[PDB]
Amino acid sequence: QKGPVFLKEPTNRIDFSNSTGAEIECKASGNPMPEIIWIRSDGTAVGDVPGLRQISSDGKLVFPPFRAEDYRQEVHAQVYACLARNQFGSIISRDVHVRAVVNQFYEAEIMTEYVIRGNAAVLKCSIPSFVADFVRVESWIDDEGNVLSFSDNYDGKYLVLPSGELHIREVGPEDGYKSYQCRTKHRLTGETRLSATKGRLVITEPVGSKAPTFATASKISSLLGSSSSDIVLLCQAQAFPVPYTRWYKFIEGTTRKQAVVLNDRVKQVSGTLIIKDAVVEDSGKYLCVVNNSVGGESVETVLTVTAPLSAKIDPPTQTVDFGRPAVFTCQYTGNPIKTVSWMKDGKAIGHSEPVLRIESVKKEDKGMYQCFVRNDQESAEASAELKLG
Amino acid sequence: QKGPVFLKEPTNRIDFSNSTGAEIECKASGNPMPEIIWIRSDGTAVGDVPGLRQISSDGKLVFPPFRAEDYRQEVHAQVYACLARNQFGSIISRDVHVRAVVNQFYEAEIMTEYVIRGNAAVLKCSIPSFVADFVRVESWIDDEGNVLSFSDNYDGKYLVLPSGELHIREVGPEDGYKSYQCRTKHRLTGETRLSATKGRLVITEPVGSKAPTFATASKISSLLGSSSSDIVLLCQAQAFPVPYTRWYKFIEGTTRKQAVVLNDRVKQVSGTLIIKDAVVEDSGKYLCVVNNSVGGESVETVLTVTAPLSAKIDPPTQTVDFGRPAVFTCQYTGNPIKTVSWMKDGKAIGHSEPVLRIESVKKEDKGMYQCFVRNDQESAEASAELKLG
Ligand SMILES: *[C@@H]1O[C@H](CO)[C@@H](O[C@@H]2O[C@H](CO)[C@@H](O)[C@H](O)[C@H]2NC(C)=O)[C@H](O)[C@H]1NC(C)=O
Ligand SMILES: *[C@@H]1O[C@H](CO)[C@@H](O)[C@H](O)[C@H]1NC(C)=O
Ligand SMILES: *[C@@H]1O[C@H](CO)[C@@H](O)[C@H](O)[C@H]1NC(C)=O
Ligand SMILES: [Cl-]
Repeated sequence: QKGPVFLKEPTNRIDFSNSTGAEIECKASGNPMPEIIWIRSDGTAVGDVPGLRQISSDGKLVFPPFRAEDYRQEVHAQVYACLARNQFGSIISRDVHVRAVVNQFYEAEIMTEYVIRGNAAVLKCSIPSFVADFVRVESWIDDEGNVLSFSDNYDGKYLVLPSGELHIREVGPEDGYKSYQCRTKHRLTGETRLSATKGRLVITEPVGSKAPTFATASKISSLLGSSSSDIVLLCQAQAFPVPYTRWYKFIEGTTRKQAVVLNDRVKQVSGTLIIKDAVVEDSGKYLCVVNNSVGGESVETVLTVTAPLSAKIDPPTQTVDFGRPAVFTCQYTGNPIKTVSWMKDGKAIGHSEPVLRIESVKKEDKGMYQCFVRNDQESAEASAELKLG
Repeated sequence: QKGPVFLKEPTNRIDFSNSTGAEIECKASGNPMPEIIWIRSDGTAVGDVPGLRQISSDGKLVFPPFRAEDYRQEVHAQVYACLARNQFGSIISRDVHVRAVVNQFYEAEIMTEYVIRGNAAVLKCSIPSFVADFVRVESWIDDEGNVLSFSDNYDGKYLVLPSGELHIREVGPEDGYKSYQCRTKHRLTGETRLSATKGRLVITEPVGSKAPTFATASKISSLLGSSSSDIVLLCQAQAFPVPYTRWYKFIEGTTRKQAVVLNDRVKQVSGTLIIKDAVVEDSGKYLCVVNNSVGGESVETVLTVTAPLSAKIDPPTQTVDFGRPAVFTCQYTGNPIKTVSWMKDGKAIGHSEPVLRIESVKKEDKGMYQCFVRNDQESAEASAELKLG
């Protein structure tokens, strides 16, 4: 009656501690009921590995908890996929990146910040890059035990920025007597840690006027953020007299720009711009302009706001006579889209355009067709069926 | 007999400690000998300020040492210039940016670096931005008292990069037992200090293979350098297995690129590119490509190489009969060049062109002529004389 279609596909990322294990499942419907087969990205069948990988009676793929000694790259750091098939044909799921994570040595560090009186301070909880996908800032704590937490109230002396930095407005001599530690949390184990080093501010009292200067000399950077997150664009400059900061956004591919419009969603916290509930349209090149009496400096930031990938094929099914063409159009959403690719019954077609054309249909052209859209973080698939007239 | 010409102008920038003070001189030849006045940016006359600004004995401008309480912007943060004149005419020198810098306390710090075994490590002496113009790396020293200095020998385990970072090739577990400090020099006070924190490397041994990853997620940066310096382009990537690194330069205004040609001048140290004895032509957009068996990653760096401004006029002196044409050619070198302007006996002309033509000389056109070339940071002048026949 109908070829297979996925109901439930496992997600793109399956991250887990060796102490927890994981399970992934795949569901597909069709008539007859499709068979469910676990494969690797290269199409090869996956079987059990005693103690480490198990295909269950109901077709789940299970990774039991395991000793670090028993870690195996080809099991625990591996792209899998689910294959569903019946007599009409086969479809393969989006990529499933299985990543088991063992404990690692890490120590967070807080560089000392020198900050001119009246200017904003930004303390950073430096987390080693090789644990940073899992270990993130949970909160900050001052030397008295006051806890500073993520908050939607941006109008206070203190703000833990969504990106984890501690922002301190309008620093005064009293702010240099306080010290701060950052509490980090491992999202796979739940383990929290408080940085051993006490983060310090030194508050300077310059006598000469100082034109604005940024923390670093580079005048351009790129930033990636995801849709529906609160994206932080820093602008770490200082000056005496205290500077004013204004943000602009360039019209794509031009030398002209518009002042950013601050409102309930797009906020400025001293020099820092926070784009709340981000959407793909917030993408673009931003300009932070900092001026005082003595001069001005400007820095650019290229923001890319990503969105979850998805795809569909127009039409879901078509019945085409012999000798006549079959055409499939991959309709996709999300951002970025790096590649589009096509499959027929679980095997690649050498086509990377969004419209797949089969010029003259034959008997062996029938079956299941798929387009896959991919970027660095994500993949999505759509399936369609070709019947014979 | 002849109009004034500068034998000696002071440098575009005159930075000094309040403890040191400073003195600047102008010398000019001429017959009769030219008098030498000091003027302010706006061409106005500069007079003595007791204990802060004096014309001392032989006519140079003197800023004695002073206490922070005595600081005054009108004296200590000011563009000056030299005005030399006699019977035949007047010339004005290049801008002299005088900046007195009242001493401040500072410390440098070194972040601890996590490095995959076999990869290159780069330790950074982090100098606060408010003193970065005056404080740079002098040397590094380890826990055993071994000292590492700048060297033209790029081939050892260790290299202090020209930009001050400590580079360590091919790190192994042994390298994790050492700790490092940087010694910095303040060029205004002459002071040297050891860093407030020690740097160390944590050598990691990944459980599986790891595609190349960079120190930060930013895909682009900018870098400013000066002609004749050794310019360092970092490419701080790690991978497992240890990756290989290739450098390219984009063809200006295109998507296309060419591999960097390594020779006696342009060198590669592991992943790091060093362009020695830089020239303006080295400017452009560079691409660092990092690969290993599991993947590849790339990052862009926009380099600008400046060149010092200078100017000369052709001819230095010319005697012209009445009603005949007088021509001056302003030859100049440097990068960038934002403005070209002309001056006559210390007064601006409405001429923006490098060639000044006078096609029917009067009595009044006699005197001294100057062309000025400027950018946002720098200026240069040249003088010529017009005598009548
Ligand atoms: C230059 O200015 C600094 C102040 O910014 C002076 O240095 C301070 O001198 C006091 C003594 O009055 C010491 O207690 C401080 O430790 C010094 N501070 C620093 C940062 O060095 C210095 O005396 C001034 N120079 C002159 C000639 O007055
Ligand atoms: C502010 O700084 C910019 C440089 O980023 C400069 O172009 C502009 O002139 C400055 N504003 C004023 C009023 O000087
Ligand atoms: C190196 O990685 C880049 C991506 O940064 C990729 O374009 C290129 O194909 C890779 N080179 C090789 C030889 O694999
Ligand atoms: Cl296996």
